[PDB]
Amino acid sequence: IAPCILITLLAIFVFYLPPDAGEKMGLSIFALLTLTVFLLLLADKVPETSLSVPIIIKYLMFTMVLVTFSVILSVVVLNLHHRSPHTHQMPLWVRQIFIHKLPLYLRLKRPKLPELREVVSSISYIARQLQEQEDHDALKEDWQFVAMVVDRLFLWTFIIFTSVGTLVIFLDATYHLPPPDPFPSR
Amino acid sequence: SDWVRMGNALDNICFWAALVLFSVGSSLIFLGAYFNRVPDLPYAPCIQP
Amino acid sequence: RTVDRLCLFVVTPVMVVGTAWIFLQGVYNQPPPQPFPGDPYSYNVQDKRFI
Amino acid sequence: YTENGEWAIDFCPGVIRRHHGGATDGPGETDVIYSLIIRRKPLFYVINIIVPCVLISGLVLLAYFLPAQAGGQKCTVSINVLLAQTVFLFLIAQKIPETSLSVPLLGRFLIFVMVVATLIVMNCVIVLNVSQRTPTTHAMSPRLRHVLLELLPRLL
Amino acid sequence: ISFMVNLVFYLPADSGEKTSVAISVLLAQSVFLLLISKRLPATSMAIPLIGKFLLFGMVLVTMVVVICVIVLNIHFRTPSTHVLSEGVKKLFLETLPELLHMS
Amino acid sequence: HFPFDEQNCSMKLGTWTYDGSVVAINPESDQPDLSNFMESGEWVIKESRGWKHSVTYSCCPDTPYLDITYHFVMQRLPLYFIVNVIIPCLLFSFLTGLVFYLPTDSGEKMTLSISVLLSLTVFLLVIVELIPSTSSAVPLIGKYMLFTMVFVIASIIITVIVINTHHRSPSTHVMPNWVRKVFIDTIPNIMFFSTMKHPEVKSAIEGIKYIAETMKSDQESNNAAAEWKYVAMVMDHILLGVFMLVCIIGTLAVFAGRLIELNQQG
Amino acid sequence: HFPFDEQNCSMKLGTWTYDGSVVAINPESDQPDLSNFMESGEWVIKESRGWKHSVTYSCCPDTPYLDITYHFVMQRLPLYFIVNVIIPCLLFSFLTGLVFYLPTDSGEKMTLSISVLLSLTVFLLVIVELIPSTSSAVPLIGKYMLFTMVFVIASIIITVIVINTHHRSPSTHVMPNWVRKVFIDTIPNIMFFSTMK
Ligand SMILES: *[C@@H]1O[C@H](CO)[C@@H](O[C@@H]2O[C@H](CO)[C@@H](O[C@@H]3O[C@H](CO[C@H]4O[C@H](CO)[C@@H](O)[C@H](O)[C@@H]4O)[C@@H](O)[C@H](O[C@H]4O[C@H](CO)[C@@H](O)[C@H](O)[C@@H]4O)[C@@H]3O)[C@H](O)[C@H]2NC(C)=O)[C@H](O)[C@H]1NC(C)=O
Ligand SMILES: *[C@@H]1O[C@H](CO)[C@@H](O[C@@H]2O[C@H](CO)[C@@H](O[C@@H]3O[C@H](CO[C@H]4O[C@H](CO)[C@@H](O)[C@H](O)[C@@H]4O)[C@@H](O)[C@H](O[C@H]4O[C@H](CO)[C@@H](O)[C@H](O)[C@@H]4O)[C@@H]3O)[C@H](O)[C@H]2NC(C)=O)[C@H](O)[C@H]1NC(C)=O
Ligand SMILES: *[C@@H]1O[C@H](CO)[C@@H](O[C@@H]2O[C@H](CO)[C@@H](O[C@@H]3O[C@H](CO[C@H]4O[C@H](CO)[C@@H](O)[C@H](O)[C@@H]4O)[C@@H](O)[C@H](O[C@H]4O[C@H](CO)[C@@H](O)[C@H](O)[C@@H]4O)[C@@H]3O)[C@H](O)[C@H]2NC(C)=O)[C@H](O)[C@H]1NC(C)=O
Ligand SMILES: *[C@@H]1O[C@H](CO)[C@@H](O[C@@H]2O[C@H](CO)[C@@H](O[C@@H]3O[C@H](CO[C@H]4O[C@H](CO)[C@@H](O)[C@H](O)[C@@H]4O)[C@@H](O)[C@H](O[C@H]4O[C@H](CO)[C@@H](O)[C@H](O)[C@@H]4O)[C@@H]3O)[C@H](O)[C@H]2NC(C)=O)[C@H](O)[C@H]1NC(C)=O
Ligand SMILES: CCCCCCCC/C=C/CCCCCCCC(=O)O[C@@H](COC(=O)CCCCCCCCCCCCCCC)COP(=O)([O-])OCC[N+](C)(C)C
Ligand SMILES: CC(C)CCC[C@@H](C)[C@H]1CC[C@H]2[C@@H]3CC=C4C[C@@H](O)CC[C@]4(C)[C@H]3CC[C@]12C
Ligand SMILES: CC(C)CCC[C@@H](C)[C@H]1CC[C@H]2[C@@H]3CC=C4C[C@@H](O)CC[C@]4(C)[C@H]3CC[C@]12C
Ligand SMILES: CC(C)CCC[C@@H](C)[C@H]1CC[C@H]2[C@@H]3CC=C4C[C@@H](O)CC[C@]4(C)[C@H]3CC[C@]12C
Ligand SMILES: CC(C)CCC[C@@H](C)[C@H]1CC[C@H]2[C@@H]3CC=C4C[C@@H](O)CC[C@]4(C)[C@H]3CC[C@]12C
Repeated sequence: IAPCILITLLAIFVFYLPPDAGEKMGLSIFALLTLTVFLLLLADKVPETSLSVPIIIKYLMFTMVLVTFSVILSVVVLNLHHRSPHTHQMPLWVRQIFIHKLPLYLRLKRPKLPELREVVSSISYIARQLQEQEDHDALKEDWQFVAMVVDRLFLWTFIIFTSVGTLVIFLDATYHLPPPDPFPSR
Repeated sequence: SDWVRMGNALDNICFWAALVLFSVGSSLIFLGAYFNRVPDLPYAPCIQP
Repeated sequence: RTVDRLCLFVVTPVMVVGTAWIFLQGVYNQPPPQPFPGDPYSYNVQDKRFI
Repeated sequence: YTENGEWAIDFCPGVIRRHHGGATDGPGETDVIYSLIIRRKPLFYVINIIVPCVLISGLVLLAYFLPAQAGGQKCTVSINVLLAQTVFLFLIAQKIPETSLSVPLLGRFLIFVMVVATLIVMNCVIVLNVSQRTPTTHAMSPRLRHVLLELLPRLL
Repeated sequence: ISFMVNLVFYLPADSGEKTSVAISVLLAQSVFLLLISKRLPATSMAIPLIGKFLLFGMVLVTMVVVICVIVLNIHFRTPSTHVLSEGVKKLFLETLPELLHMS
Repeated sequence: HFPFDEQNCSMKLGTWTYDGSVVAINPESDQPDLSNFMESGEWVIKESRGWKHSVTYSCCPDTPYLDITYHFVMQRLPLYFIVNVIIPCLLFSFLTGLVFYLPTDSGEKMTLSISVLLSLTVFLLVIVELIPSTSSAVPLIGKYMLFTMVFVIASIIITVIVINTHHRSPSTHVMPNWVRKVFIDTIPNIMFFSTMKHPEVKSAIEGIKYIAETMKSDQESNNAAAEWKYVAMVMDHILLGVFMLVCIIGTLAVFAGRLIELNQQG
Repeated sequence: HFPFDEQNCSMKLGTWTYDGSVVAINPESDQPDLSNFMESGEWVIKESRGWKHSVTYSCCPDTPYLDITYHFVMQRLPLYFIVNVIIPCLLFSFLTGLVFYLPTDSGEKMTLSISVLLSLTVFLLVIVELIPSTSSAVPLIGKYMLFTMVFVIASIIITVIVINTHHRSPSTHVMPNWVRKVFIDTIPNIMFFSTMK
């Protein structure tokens, strides 16, 4: 139980890892691998019958599904982050929802004479290239900000979904007490 | 870029070397089994077909 | 980098001290000098209790 | 007769032997020996162990096609194939016999692919070392340049 | 292997191999836990000493992974996504480095 | 059909040393007595029945040999194997196709793919620990596991091809016409995505000109590389769709036959 | 010396309730009869010999106690442990040193070293299921595995130090004179010198 809780905490903390570090996938998928090792651990202990599923098995599969969804949504965030600005045009609804509406609600504050003729041509070309670079960087920053907002949304969603599921399973296990009477009336 | 091209050439020749090694060794190891059939003995089968 | 250095000097001593305490509980674990607490007799061949 | 799930009985001759009939041996002895010649049906090992092991061990050849840069993950692939081979070693240790008269084919194949993977890991390390040389640390060796870039394509 | 997790603090954030090291240490600890689980009975009278160390090490390695995530998050901030206040600059670039005898 | 398998298992009973002419055996009832049968958590007995058989040989026409064979038709309860085997395999198979949505510039494609393979390999230990190991036939679990393994291997190989295409240098490699026509012209038509007078003065003049030409050449090289990146991005989209389709259809083609058979037969 | 160990086990035989003054025992032959001995796939019997022994105690000088002890000198066949245990350890030991030829800019040094460590950790399952779980002495395989584990760990430590040194910049550190003199001046003079200063 305790290693599963720790793995779940790390799966939550994946979403705080910046995309530029190039480390989300390794963390999430090695968490999945550790859960696989723990499934191997439980194989020698759990009963073999098929009338019902043990609650510890339910918790293990819930954790596996949580880590799988963390992997999937980390892939989504990385796809948004590394999106090439010139091959993608950001739709206007994406701009609205993920740059104007959601960031306020998630508390994400975005801050804010041959020689002379050849000289003029070269300088103007360099300035135009740098202006194009600036526009490209602005679109790239817009995509990266969308990725960051989506990452924060997924972080909060995972906190809520982990808390609710863990509380439900743990309270179901905790309040399963033995019978007060050896022969209860049914 | 010259260094990268040198590395690419090394990786190209070494691919074929490794492929030949892997294929030949695996083929020999499994052909050892392919020639390990039950010998043709001078007896009838234990179970009639 | 500063946060990393502070976390090094905070986390490594905790790990070392916790490991040392946990394993020192076991290193100095020996059975009692007598087989039965409260009984001073050693139940050894040397210390025969002649009638 | 229902055939064993793993073993097929091909032959089963019987022989009546007599020995120790000599004067020095004394009273003669006899017995009956039946020789069950049984063939294993290897389907379980083929589906569960050998085919996955062969594919995972063939994956190291893909490392030769990845770029020799920071984001290539050429060493990632090779060494993780070695790790998977170690997992397969643990798997195979539960099945093989534990005698030392000869090495079983499964173990021989696993050790061979592990050696090949180690050699490919060394090869990838060398290729990376050659590829990411910069003038700030290394001087351009002309012998290797001529051997690889000029002589090799013309020889090929 | 458990003590090996402490080297991540000395790894630079530009290497991009910090959380990988820490989570791999966690995986190795899980393998050791699997090894120990076969060798003792599942009694509740006490936690074994080796079990106590393994739980303590797993918790510490998890905390180290969280710390590495936070350190990388701080490292990869830029003016276009975060604002670097003067208080943070004063605290983390002048006072703490000289307290800690950093270069 | 394991774990959805049905097993007919018999128990032949007879007098070992007495023949039917001195000792006759008859079943007490047409079925075995299951009144005091304890419920099984792994099997359900659909049918049970006891048949008497008499066999006479031409050598001994006056001495028949009698037996009573009780047979039980048993159906396995598959919930344990569904929960512990099939669901993790389904999760790994679903994760296999996600690499084709992961950009190459992330530098984590091989991390994801190879680590999914490692997780599947570690889960193979669980597979061997749980299901029985026999060579009479390939179980349904075995077929699904092998399908997942081949799926992961194919994903790794195609991912390596995609990465190689992404990193094609425009100097060493030149674009074939067929690649341009297939991937830049034809395929994107069906893609509904966001896709697409002192010496020193003269030296200074030549320096500014050289800088301008250097930026120009860099721009052309970057555009040529971006064409390859676009090509690899088109292959990634198609491969994501194809692999998600193959996952679903492989799962169905593996299980739905036996599932439909059991549903139709109650 | 496991798995190259030689073991001398015996079988002590004697009359439980009869002393030598009522029942006398003598071996049939100097050596055990091995004519019908089935071949062993794990051990070879180098030597075998049966010895009679007589013990007399001062309490009862006239009642000797007899036994016949057959001893067998047995040499282990080590091919199984060579193939399954030693060779993978040798491969991991060889892979340990290859990280120091990897460039730091590859960003794969930690991947290689940590994956070798993980392979050794997984291999510990094989070794502990194979190695004798006794504390009389350290088996030789155990010594070799501890060697490999300790030195891959040392390689990981030193690789972290090397990466840290590689990533240094004047904005964080200043090169001391002794580091420059030791590493840039003296050592390259006694090296291949293909790498320019
Ligand atoms: C651990 O396991 C044991 C064994 O499985 C359980 O013991 C059973 O407990 C139940 C509930 O207490 C018992 O069921 C009750 O039996 C009473 C007596 O029945 C006997 O006597 C009558 C005649 O008087 C016979 O007809 C009958 O065949 C028996 O021989 C009944 O009087 C009870 O009925 C009353 O309660 C039920 C439920 O509320 C109502 O529906 C009825 O209308 C009526 O009011 C009832 O049937 C059962 O017999 C026990 N089995 C035994 C003793 O072998 C333990 O309960 C279980 N412990 C747990 C789970 O904590
Ligand atoms: C390994 O395991 C064995 C048990 O398997 C332990 O042996 C036990 O040791 C304890 C302590 O030495 C014994 O407990 C003592 O029993 C004495 C006799 O009690 C009997 O007689 C009285 C009447 O005279 C009856 O009432 C009673 O029911 C018994 O039949 C007591 O006199 C001792 O009193 C001590 O404890 C009390 C309470 O704390 C004090 O007030 C006294 O002053 C005094 O200190 C005591 O209770 C126990 O009987 C042993 N079990 C056996 C022999 O089976 C070994 O100690 C243990 N070894 C180690 C190293 O752990
Ligand atoms: C699992 O495996 C068991 C075998 O281990 C199968 O059991 C068989 O079940 C069928 C019925 O479904 C049995 O067939 C019936 O046998 C009866 C007795 O036959 C014996 O006695 C007669 C005496 O005259 C001999 O002639 C005969 O050789 C046998 O020694 C017959 O009386 C039944 O006849 C009925 O069917 C026939 C057509 O088949 C009609 O013409 C008749 O009028 C009548 O309706 C019938 O033949 C069979 O003998 C069983 N075998 C054994 C070895 O027990 C299970 O069916 C199988 N379960 C599955 C797969 O679902
Ligand atoms: C594995 O372990 C076993 C048991 O420890 C070893 O067996 C011992 O082997 C040695 C030989 O190396 C034996 O020693 C020999 O015993 C003989 C016994 O003779 C009988 O008669 C005398 C009276 O004359 C009695 O006292 C005795 O009990 C017997 O009834 C001796 O005759 C041998 O003599 C040799 O040594 C003497 C010097 O001591 C010389 O003068 C002789 O010429 C001759 O060389 C000898 O002493 C010993 O008895 C065995 N012990 C047991 C318990 O069986 C194995 O050797 C060992 N295997 C290894 C490690 O290889
Ligand atoms: C051992 C574990 C704790 C280690 C802490 C080490 C700290 C070292 C020192 C850090 C110094 C940082 C200085 C620069 C920033 C100053 C301003 C500031 O605080 O805001 C910045 C945060 O900066 C932080 O680091 C906030 C603290 C950590 C947040 C992560 C969750 C809580 C801790 C881990 C969980 C503990 C319990 C579970 C694990 C046991 C900017 O914040 P934001 O990104 O705009 O919004 C974050 C919102 N969120 C938190 C919802 C995502
Ligand atoms: C946690 C979620 C997200 C993923 C894992 C799903 C698990 C918990 C599901 C899959 C199959 C399910 C079981 C299917 C059928 C039965 C039989 C009956 O007694 C109701 C509960 C029980 C025993 C279910 C319990 C929950 C279960 C085990
Ligand atoms: C794997 C590659 C690299 C090398 C292959 C080398 C070949 C020649 C080796 C590998 C395994 C070897 C076999 C292993 C064991 C035996 C049993 C023994 O009683 C006779 C020799 C025999 C049958 C060997 C013959 C030679 C052999 C087939
Ligand atoms: C390292 C690579 C090249 C080879 C990997 C396979 C290894 C395990 C193979 C290669 C050659 C093989 C040996 C070849 C021949 C013999 C003689 C035979 O009487 C017993 C087995 C023995 C001693 C083999 C043992 C296994 C062996 C050592
Ligand atoms: C950090 C790197 C360099 C690895 C260091 C390994 C050291 C700490 C290890 C390797 C071998 C170990 C020794 C191996 C065996 C024994 C005998 C026994 O009495 C326990 C302690 C003792 C004496 C160990 C002490 C710790 C030890 C010396």
